[PDB]
Amino acid sequence: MLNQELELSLNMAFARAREHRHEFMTVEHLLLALLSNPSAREALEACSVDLVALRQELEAFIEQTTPVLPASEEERDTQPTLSFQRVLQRAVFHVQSSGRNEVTGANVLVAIFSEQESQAAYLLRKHEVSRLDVVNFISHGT
Amino acid sequence: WLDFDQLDALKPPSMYKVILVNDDYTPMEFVIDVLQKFFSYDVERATQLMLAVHYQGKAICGVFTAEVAETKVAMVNKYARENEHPLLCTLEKA
Ligand SMILES: [Zn+2]
Repeated sequence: MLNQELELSLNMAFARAREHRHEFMTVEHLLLALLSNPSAREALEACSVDLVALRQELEAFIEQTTPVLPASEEERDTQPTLSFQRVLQRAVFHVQSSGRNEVTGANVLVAIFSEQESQAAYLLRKHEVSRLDVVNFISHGT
Repeated sequence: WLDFDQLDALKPPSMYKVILVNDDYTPMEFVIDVLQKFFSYDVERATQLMLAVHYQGKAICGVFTAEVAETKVAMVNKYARENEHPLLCTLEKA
């Protein structure tokens, strides 16, 4: 089960995207939302990430590269990218493969790294964060 | 709505060209439909791109991020499949 705080993050990310008329909800919308998700935010703070700079980089990339739906079309609305779907499925898989059920924003953060052609993964690695850094924080704290 | 349950040198990911390939069965009207529906082209430009697909064998519909390109390709191919046309949509590094 995706926990309450994760569900809140996902639903608000999707709503923001819909209000801006974005054709897609991306892994970058996802990472941007995780910055204010306690579980993922804590993990990133432990990795000494400049969250103000990462926020700006994500916001700039999202508005510049995400196509916007025409003002005259109500047959099709904001959809998740395949990459976004894979990240959620992977986070659930990783948690279940450890014999557990609760999925947090930190588990979703771990799963983002496997989308190697995503800008989100690139930015995380640019900020010196590795998949293992997050997993170590989840398992052992700071 | 969406159901979230059920649905060292470092370089940035590259951009991708989204391409429409020609075939002998897909009607010109459908190719134009696809260009307007999934790429937001007006009738004029959609018609020009359809002719390019027809005469050149292929045509670039747009350039997007790897993530967006992959999704657009799947959406177009799913739409062609639902309408029973062998219209092939692909992608390649820009
Ligand atoms: Zn936006």
